[PDB]
Amino acid sequence: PGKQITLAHVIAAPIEAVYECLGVDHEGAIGVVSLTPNETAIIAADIAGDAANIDICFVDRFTGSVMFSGDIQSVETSLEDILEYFKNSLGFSTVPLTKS
Amino acid sequence: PGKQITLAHVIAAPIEAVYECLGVDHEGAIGVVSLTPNETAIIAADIAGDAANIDICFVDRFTGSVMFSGDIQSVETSLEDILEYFKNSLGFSTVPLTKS
Amino acid sequence: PGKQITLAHVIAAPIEAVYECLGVDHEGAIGVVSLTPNETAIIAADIAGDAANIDICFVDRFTGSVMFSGDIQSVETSLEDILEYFKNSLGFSTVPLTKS
Amino acid sequence: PGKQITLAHVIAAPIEAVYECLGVDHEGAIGVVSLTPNETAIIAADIAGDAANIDICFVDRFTGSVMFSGDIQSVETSLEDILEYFKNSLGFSTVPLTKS
Amino acid sequence: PGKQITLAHVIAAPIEAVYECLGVDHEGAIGVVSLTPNETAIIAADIAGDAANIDICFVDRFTGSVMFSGDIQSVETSLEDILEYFKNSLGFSTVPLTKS
Amino acid sequence: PGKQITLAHVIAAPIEAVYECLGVDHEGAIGVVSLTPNETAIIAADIAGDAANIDICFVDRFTGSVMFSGDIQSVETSLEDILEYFKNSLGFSTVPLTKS
Repeated sequence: PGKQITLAHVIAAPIEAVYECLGVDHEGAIGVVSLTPNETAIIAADIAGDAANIDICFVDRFTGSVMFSGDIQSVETSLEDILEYFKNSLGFSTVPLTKS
Repeated sequence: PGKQITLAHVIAAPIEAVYECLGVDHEGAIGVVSLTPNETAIIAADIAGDAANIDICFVDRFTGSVMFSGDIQSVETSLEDILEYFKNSLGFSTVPLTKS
Repeated sequence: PGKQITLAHVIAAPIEAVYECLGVDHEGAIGVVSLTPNETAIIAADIAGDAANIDICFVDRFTGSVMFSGDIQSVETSLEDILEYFKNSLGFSTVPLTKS
Repeated sequence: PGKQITLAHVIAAPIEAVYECLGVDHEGAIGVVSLTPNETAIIAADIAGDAANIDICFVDRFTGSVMFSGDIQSVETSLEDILEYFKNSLGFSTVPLTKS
Repeated sequence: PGKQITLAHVIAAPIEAVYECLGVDHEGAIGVVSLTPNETAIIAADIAGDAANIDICFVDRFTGSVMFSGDIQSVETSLEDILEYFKNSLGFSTVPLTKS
Repeated sequence: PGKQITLAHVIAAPIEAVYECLGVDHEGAIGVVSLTPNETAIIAADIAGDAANIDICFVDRFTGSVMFSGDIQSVETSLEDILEYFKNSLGFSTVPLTKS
């Protein structure tokens, strides 16, 4: 399993402690993404950030982690776009989108 | 699949968060490369760095990852050169070049 | 393909970023070797290190990777010696030596 | 080729980098063994370890790899014993012993 | 040679390094089995595990490998039972039991 | 012997280690099948999976291996159905069903 997206998750209604942890304006969902190789977090962050309304929280190229905030709908589109591109273009094996 | 280039990607128009993550002067594209064996990231970085105008961001010999910044055209040539050499000379099985 | 040398490469003129990555004195070529089984990187490193003028950068027995620095001529001899011994003595199927 | 010993090698005079890689007391030869099936590295390690003076470096049951240190003479006997038992008792097709 | 048991070996007195490699309580013999087809390692493990006193170390269905620990006598019975069933019932061509 | 079913086995009472190896809910028998040509594991898996209550563990088209879990009775019917179809329809030479 070379190129894998192992997580593409959305937190619809986060809590104070979750917002305070990331440093967000406590208004919107949070999209979380894990993929290998770890460096392609930079490419995932680019596609998530194309929405512009979406705010990039952190991009970790060492662990392969991306997080971003914004309206529930924008986050779902950003995750959906990441999964679709990486699958079709970059030939990744993607996991289904998940909600909490 | 011993000798493989699994990614040879170019980000034409990166965002603040992507630039800030790598520590670039927020002016140009970013070329991303993943290959196995992981040590040959050193050889890929050499061919990408031959352009000189191209700036090597990071070379990870453990994961097999290379990133570099510069004008969209320089990055494409660097990626094209890496794919061509590794394929013809080093007998790698290369993936097609990708744009985002 | 049990016993294989898949890479026996020399980088004649490396760059700052390549030197800084390995931690070399920025003066000489770099010999890169990949072989299977992965443990025989220890035997390859021994033959490369017999030159003494050659400096062993890293030996990875898990991936089957060896790297070493020194004058372009010393590195070529070390790679040539590795290829010749492994082929004739240890009955490996070796790839041709490559330059970048 | 079901049951094969593909390597039964001794490094008479290893170098700092080779010792440092394995984590040995920089005093003696190193015996290297590769065999298939990979699990029988456990049986090879047992026969090499019967000498007791011989120190088992690593036993990899996944790749089929064994390494051990000690006086040049002890290592040769251990390798010779492994080759002789596996050939005569376990019906393996063994390669000749090799020195570097 | 479709259905073959190529190894059915017992290590009467294993060493620290052999125990530490498998992760056993350093008290008893180790039974090692290799057979083709590789999937029938699951059936061999079942017959070895029927003794209950015997502890299954690992079952590899890809390589066709089984290992298990316990008192020398229990391991011999388990190996003897595997050889007898596979030979008589499953119509395998079995190798003789071996001791080290 | 072109078209052969060499194994059509059922494990009535598997153990923790056998379940953990396959990744089953530790409740039911395991049906194991080996046939040549190796690709027809896909056809055998189809007939075993027609029961629906039966869960397909793995289908290997390279080795010609099928495994599946479920109630002892369902597994026996699935194996019986595979043997009957392959024999009568596909003109295979089948081995007798076996229990452990």
